[PDB]
Amino acid sequence: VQLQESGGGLVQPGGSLRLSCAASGSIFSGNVMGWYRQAPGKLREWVAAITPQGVPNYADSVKGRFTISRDNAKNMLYLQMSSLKPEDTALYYCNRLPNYRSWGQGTQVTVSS
Amino acid sequence: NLSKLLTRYSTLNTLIKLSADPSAINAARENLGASAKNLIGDTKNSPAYQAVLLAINAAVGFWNVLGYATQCGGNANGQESTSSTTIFNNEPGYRSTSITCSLNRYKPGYYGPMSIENFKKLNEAYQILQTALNKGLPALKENNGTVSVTYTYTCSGEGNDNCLPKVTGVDNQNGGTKTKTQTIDGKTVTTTISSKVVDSQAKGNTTRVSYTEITNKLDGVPDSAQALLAQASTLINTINTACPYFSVTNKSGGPQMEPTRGKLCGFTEEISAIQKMITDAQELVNQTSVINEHEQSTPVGGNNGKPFNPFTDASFAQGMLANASAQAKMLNLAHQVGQTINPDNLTGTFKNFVTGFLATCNNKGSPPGTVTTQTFASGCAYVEQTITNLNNSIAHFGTQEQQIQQAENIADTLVNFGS
Repeated sequence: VQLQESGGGLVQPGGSLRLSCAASGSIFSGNVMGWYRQAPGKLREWVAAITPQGVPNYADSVKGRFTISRDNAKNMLYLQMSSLKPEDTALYYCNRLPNYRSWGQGTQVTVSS
Repeated sequence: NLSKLLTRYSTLNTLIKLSADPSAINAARENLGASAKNLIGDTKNSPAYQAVLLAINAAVGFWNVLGYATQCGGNANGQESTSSTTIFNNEPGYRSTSITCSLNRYKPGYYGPMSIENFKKLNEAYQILQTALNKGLPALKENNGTVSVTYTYTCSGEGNDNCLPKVTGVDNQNGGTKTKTQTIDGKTVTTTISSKVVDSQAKGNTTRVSYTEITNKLDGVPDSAQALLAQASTLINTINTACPYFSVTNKSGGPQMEPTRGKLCGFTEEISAIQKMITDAQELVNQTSVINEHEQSTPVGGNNGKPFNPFTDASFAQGMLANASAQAKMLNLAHQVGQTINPDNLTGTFKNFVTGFLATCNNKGSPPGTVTTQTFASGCAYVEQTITNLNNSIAHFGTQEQQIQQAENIADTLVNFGS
């Protein structure tokens, strides 16, 4: 019962980032996991998900540009972001699906200039 | 002070803006209609549908694993028989599409043979479930489908009273019939019972011996989720309460079953699990009425042209909240059903049961509801596949889940303002 995101930063448009999330086993094992984001002036938005067996799916806003992946040996979730736009600027969070009621701190992504 | 508070929590400021804007509230209510259709109106894409199908299949698969090893016998009062053989058709027996209850002298009971009274309850529930699964379960919102179910059993041996008029209800033991009705799910279910005697020496009779064959034809049997869950409950509870003696044949290599010999309620972890799954599925289906009762499709806004007031114009909110909560509760229970049985988080002998038997099929897959001479000792109820589809459906419910939560938060804000 632990979610700890990392990897975010300020980058250029066109850029790429790899986000990581350490989840506890209780949350992670046998569970669908996903990435969310919360931009300025908006509520939290679903972005991508991935089943225990490795099957990923994506929101229309990021399909084609982001890849979500999972490492079942070490309860890690990953989000490879490519071709970043200013609109991808937000706080990014991992959780299981359906959501555990306590969110981690998230990791800030800022795309700019 | 509230400025200092909306500093710390930006999302709450956004939430308050949304709550005072009818265009956003109405957008949330549209989302609620769409996610309701997803849950109670779809099949493949509904986590709720998959979690129900899964609970039902776990119960069925439980018996396809152990039925063949299970003793039964005696006569009609639950008492010992001297020489009764009673065979139930379309049941997953050892190398056979029937199960034979032919254990004499021993008193039916706990760590004994299953009574024929109990086996008939068990069997009826099983035939209904395998027929429904074969046809396909409807979406959760469809509570008036029915299905037609037919099944046969035979009695032989001196003194066997399991097929006699007294028990069967039939007037004439040879060619007699009886129609009786019954009111299940608020629905009338007609049963037709017909008896027929084949002699020891009669044209095309392998079994060298005389016997009686009973046919039960049930029309109008409700195939709703609530009804089928009640059937799986009867199945697994009949087994757990009768708790009969079983002994198994472990194949060479294959998977190894533990213990060999014992009693059926002795699989406590597995039975508890299936019972919990059924209990969570019944609660989950219960949320359907809450959703129905609190439709969200009337658009909302101010009184008399003048602007919306979140403090006075929001009596819809209790219903919006109740709906949104019910939807969220369906999703969580659906998830909870899967986690109860998913072998990723199981341990020891219970995991070995699920991965080596329950989530397995030995049939030459064959469609759902199919019994073959190779069904025994394997679930043959699409358990691996249902776990997978449940997960797939949940993963494709990412957006809706967030919309439900947002709708719940808006409504909750409005319920608060209105006190």
